[PDB]
Amino acid sequence: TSDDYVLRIFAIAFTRKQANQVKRHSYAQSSHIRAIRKVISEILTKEVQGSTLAQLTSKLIPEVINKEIENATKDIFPLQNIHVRKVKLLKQPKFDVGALMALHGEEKGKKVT
Amino acid sequence: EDISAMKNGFIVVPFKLPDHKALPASLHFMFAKRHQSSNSNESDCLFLVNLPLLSNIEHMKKFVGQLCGKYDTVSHVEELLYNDEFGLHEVDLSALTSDLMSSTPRNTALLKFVDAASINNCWNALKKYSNLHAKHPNELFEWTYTTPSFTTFVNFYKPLDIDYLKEDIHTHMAIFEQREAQAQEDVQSSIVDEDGFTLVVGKNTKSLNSIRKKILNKIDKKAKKDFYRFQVRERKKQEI
Amino acid sequence: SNIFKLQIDELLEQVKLKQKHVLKVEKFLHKLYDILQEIPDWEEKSLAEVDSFFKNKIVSVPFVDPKPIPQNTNYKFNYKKPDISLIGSFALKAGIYQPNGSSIDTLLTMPKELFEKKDFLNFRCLHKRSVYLAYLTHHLLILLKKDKLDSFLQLEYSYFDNDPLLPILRISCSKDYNFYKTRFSINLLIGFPYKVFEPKKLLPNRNCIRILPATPLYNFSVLSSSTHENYLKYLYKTKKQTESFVEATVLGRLWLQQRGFSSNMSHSGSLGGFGTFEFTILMAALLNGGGINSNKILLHGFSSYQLFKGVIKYLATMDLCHDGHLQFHSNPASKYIDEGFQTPTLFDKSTKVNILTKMTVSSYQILKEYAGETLRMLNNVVQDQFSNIFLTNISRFDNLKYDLCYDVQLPLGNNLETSLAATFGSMERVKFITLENFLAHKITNVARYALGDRIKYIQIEMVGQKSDFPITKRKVYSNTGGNHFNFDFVRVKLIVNPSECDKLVTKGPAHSETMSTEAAVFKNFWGIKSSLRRFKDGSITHCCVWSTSSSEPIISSIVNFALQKHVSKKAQISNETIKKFHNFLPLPNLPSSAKTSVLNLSSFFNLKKSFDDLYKIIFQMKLPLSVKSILPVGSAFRYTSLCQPVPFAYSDPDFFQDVILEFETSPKWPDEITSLEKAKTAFLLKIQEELSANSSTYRSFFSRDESIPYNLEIVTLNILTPEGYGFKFRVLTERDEILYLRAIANARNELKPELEATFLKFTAKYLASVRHTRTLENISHSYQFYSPVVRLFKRWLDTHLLLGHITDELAELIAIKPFVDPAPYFIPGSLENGFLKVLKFISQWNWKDDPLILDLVKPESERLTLAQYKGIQMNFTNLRNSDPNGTHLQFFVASKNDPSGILYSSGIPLPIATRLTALAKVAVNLLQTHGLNQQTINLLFTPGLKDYDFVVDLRTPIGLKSSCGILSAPSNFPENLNDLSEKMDPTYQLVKYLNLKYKNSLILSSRKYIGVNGGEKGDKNVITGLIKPLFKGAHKFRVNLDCNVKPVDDENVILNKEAIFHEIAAFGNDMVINFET
Amino acid sequence: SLSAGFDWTASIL
Ligand SMILES: Nc1ncnc2c1ncn2[C@@H]1O[C@H](COP(=O)(O)OP(=O)(O)OP(=O)(O)O)[C@@H](O)[C@H]1O
Ligand SMILES: [Mg+2]
Repeated sequence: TSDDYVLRIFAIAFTRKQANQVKRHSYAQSSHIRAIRKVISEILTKEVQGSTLAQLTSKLIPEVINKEIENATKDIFPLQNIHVRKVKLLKQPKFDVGALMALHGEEKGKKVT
Repeated sequence: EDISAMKNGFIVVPFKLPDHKALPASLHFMFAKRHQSSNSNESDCLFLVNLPLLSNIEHMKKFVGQLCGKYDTVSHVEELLYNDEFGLHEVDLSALTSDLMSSTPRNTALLKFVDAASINNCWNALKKYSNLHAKHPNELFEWTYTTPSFTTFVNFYKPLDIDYLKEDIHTHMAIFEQREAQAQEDVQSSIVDEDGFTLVVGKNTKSLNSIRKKILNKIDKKAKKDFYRFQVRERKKQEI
Repeated sequence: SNIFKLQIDELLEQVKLKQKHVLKVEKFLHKLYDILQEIPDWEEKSLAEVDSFFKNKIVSVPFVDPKPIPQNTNYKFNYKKPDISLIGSFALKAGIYQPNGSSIDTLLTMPKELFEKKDFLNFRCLHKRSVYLAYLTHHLLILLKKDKLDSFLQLEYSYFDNDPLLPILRISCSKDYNFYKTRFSINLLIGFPYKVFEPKKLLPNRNCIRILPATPLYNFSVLSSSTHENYLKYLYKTKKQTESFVEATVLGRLWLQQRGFSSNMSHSGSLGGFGTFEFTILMAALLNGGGINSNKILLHGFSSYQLFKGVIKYLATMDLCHDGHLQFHSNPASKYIDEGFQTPTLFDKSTKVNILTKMTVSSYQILKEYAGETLRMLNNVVQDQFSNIFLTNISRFDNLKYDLCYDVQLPLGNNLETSLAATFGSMERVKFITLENFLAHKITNVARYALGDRIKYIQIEMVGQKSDFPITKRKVYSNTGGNHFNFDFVRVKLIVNPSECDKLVTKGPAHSETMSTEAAVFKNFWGIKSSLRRFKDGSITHCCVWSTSSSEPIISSIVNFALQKHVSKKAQISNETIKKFHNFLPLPNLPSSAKTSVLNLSSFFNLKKSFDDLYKIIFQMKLPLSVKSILPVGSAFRYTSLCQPVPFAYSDPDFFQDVILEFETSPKWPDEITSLEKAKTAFLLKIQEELSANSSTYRSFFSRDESIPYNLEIVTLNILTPEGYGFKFRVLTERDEILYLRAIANARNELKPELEATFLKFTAKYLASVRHTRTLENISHSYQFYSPVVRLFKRWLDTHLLLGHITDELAELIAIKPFVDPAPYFIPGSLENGFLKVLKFISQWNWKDDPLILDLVKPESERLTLAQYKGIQMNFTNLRNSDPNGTHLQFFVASKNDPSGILYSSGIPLPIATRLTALAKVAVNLLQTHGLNQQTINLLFTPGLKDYDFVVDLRTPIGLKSSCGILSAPSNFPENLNDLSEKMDPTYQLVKYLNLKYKNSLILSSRKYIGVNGGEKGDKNVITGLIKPLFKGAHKFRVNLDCNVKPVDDENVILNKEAIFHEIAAFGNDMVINFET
Repeated sequence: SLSAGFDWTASIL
């Protein structure tokens, strides 16, 4: 991310048959899979780099990244059940309490007597 | 004050300025010449230079009206073309980005008249007005500097009418869809030249104009160094 | 590395002393030695006889306090021929040219027979030395008159390295032997013979003044005085062995000077203790070892760069004060001992002399920090750091060098108060010879203990301390001193810690059944201010609590209380300069505004929370296209708005925060630009409709945007949150970016430069705007003082009528430079410190030939790599090739987000760009000539307004200060939103439109923020104009003039200025009042 | 007051 948060994202997609499709199966050729895999990898990299970790999570909740993948790969091959399967956090930067407090939105004590 | 006409042919038209408390007989001077142009929309016009701030047609209707009354001439200004005080309309971004919905100096404007009789009537009046500064400067007319358009311009932080806005978006979208639809049919309608040459159009092409622009925007590897008898001899010559 | 080496050579040759003056001084002091041989001997004398001997003479003996009294002066005095020798840098031929001048250290060894084995006790040796110097000065004076040289020499006593115990004679020349042009002064150092006193008795732990406490300072003076030639011989060997000794020596000398480091004493209060000698000795020590395993750290084959780097690295990484010290043998490999003496120690077992006694703990820590910082600069490969390391003086201004400065006026200052003087006592006199030394430590310990973690480094400077006095006097006489104390007043200089500078409570030792020693000192130190308190986590700790204020930091209150309690109840501590800067920041009209600190961003967060509520509503509504993301891009989302957000303060210009709304990618977007924009509005209509129906508490209205030229169909939806905040929504579409590029391509060759500018403004608002706010917000958390300084900087610009032309982002990019690139200084830790550093940068910025390129990253990735760095440099050179004079573009600000460098700094007229630099230069010059004070700060923030051709006075019908959220007030939005305009300032729109009409003839400027810079009521604003040179004079009449002109001849016209005021006035209507032309 | 005569040739640099 732009916050120097190193993370690994896993996407999963499936092929679907068209509305008028008569063939039992909807397999895609290996060229299509590589073409789709290239498009997905580009989108995932683009979204993460142009975003903070907080902004990245804000994208995961509405699942906007999945819909973006669907439109991009729509011309390659129809797809279904597109999801960001998993997100791993590999490395973290130096901890910054100031940034953490802002994400959560100091206190005088009480005299003991 | 004795100056009436500029030697290049621009007639001076002195105007009296308003009185404001901040400013306790200062004048504004306009320069005018007849415009000759074969173009119909630029025919029957008067070239003007050094316009006052925010000079619309309603301003010209007032001034020409005053001249008509003073010199009992009949003149009617049709419209005021090419009035770009702030240069907002110098370029038409709609025309550059596409042809659908748009088939298309500074501190100056062209004053159109209804007919040839009105323009020459105004000019004989205008020459007479220019003489006045030399003789009786008091009777010079006064520019109002306030009109209904001026108040609207002054009120910058005014919310737009949603009802007006909704209608404008509707008509424009309705018109655009008609034009977009017509263009797509035209390209994908089996265009055949007079000499039986069928144009090539790809699927998803929407405008013939785009086809023209894509056109404007847009052996060595198969050769063998050692295949013919002359070639290997050449290699032999260089080898030794 | 080759570039660095060639730069090193250029520096050495530039500062190399001219050899002619060496002959001149050598021609003199060689003759001076003959004079010293002429001086006769003297007999044994007691204090009574020498006092009578000197009673009538002009000369006076410079006896060191305590002066010898008849009872304890039983020992006798005598003079004999010394062993004259030359020492110092000049002996090593390592000197350089100094415009202020250098000094030649001549040593006169007193003969050994003048001393007894126990003469290092009770100042016995020092008093013998003093009369020896006085007798020499007496005879030197008469002989100087004899040879007719008195006409152009001035003789005065002085203290060696500001050491009160070692007076010396300083020979200086005024305007054949006249060496005035040489810029040299001969110093006569009266040292002792080597090993007269058993060095073991003179160790730092031992004592030599009977009263037992140790006397490290007294022991060093006598011992160092007896070891002078020996260290010359040691450095002489090292000079022969390594060929690069002298080159490294000058580099350290140049490095030390720029940081304000000298060999003078620091216990008095000045920053010093480390000079060319100490730097040379440390390097010599490292050439013979230095590692913990006694392995060589420096090799004799190293070059000048490598020798300097090793010494800098050794200082940076090894601790010599608290945990560890280094021992070497001058006459044996140097070894780093892990044990520490709690004071800087570079021990010399051969001579039993600690070379770093003159260095204080406080000064040493600052040395280590400076050494550490340059090591980082020295390893940097992307940027050249030669100029920062060697060619930048950071000691010119204390305020730029130190975050906060407090001057303490001690009481009764022709001697300090009896109670204050009584604290000195006799024990501390043995430990600390002078009260100035004693007072310096006293201020240091209490201030260090009181502030604790709130500060990083502390310096106690005795302002107005003199070190040279006439021959007729025995000690230095200060005007306030009356020969009692040698200083005017003391100044406490601090390097605050932004993370913990503003903590409300000072934590202390935890509670225990039996009160620990740490608990005792805490309660005793703080007295009534101390308390035992309990917190949410359940801990019981001794802590004292303070009160935050928006005018001054907590540190001002702590130092005042601590110093008064322990130093003197009558002390007066004052730092008004910081108070003025804090007050110049607008005070928000929120609850407890005055008690809020300047580092508190609660107001910004509240605006964010109201946004997050609206963020949820928009997403959940159903639209034809799903909402991809909502990105806030307003100023308040990166903590840069001049005046903090205030609910319902809609007169503020920055009330409506821009928000970029982006939908999912679709292929149904219109392909024509106006159709695309009208399609965008249609989506905003639906958002307003569903928002109005489902959430009626929100209010909304539509406004037009004309920022992007020629795109007149942009419509933005303004949402008025119930919390009292306004948000402006604009739709971003992927097709929009490529449509502009199409316009550029289809535009005619002459029009293409105009269209690319339109694209430049689009990318500045929609594409580049998102990136700017993201990075600046994240970075600002690490730089706590970035938000206040940029706000105050934008306040400084507005008063001088520059924000109208300087876009918001450009100001932030200039204001962040001292933080991301603090070299050679530190990161700002004060509002006063940060603002002045921005002004210092603009003053010395040669934007015609130097670009500004920034690494918007947190303190030590996104660091600019060498490839990216060179690429941006190439962009600058290409641009300057077409624009050498800088007319079209002036400021080149580039970074990762903006590699082009022209994104945020285009369109600024050259008159404005020079004005920004011209004001910055005058601000710095004003600070040099007159120090920072209340009057100067007011001059900084007052506009001249006399340079402009004509000046216009405006007044709004109603004051806007209250509706702008500024506390010297609306609590709901108007029922009819048309009433909003009634409480707005249009003069910003006034100048913008007039500039377009009079772009070719006039340049009009105005104050953007009328609430802040419009007087008490915030209703007065000013338009100031400038007439370009061409149209000021008459011009021949042509169609293309594009100027409002009046005829004079048939083909001559002149600027019809009188008409221009009418158009300005007619535009203003009631607002305009008065004109000055 | 903080006054500097306007420079239009960039001579201040
Ligand atoms: N900290 C010290 N410890 C021991 N001896 C010292 C110390 N500082 C100076 N001396 C002695 O004093 C002599 C002169 O000191 P001084 O600081 O004037 O030398 P320098 O480096 O040549 O000076 P400058 O920077 O003025 O050219 C040194 O040669 C050394 O004999
Ligand atoms: Mg010296």
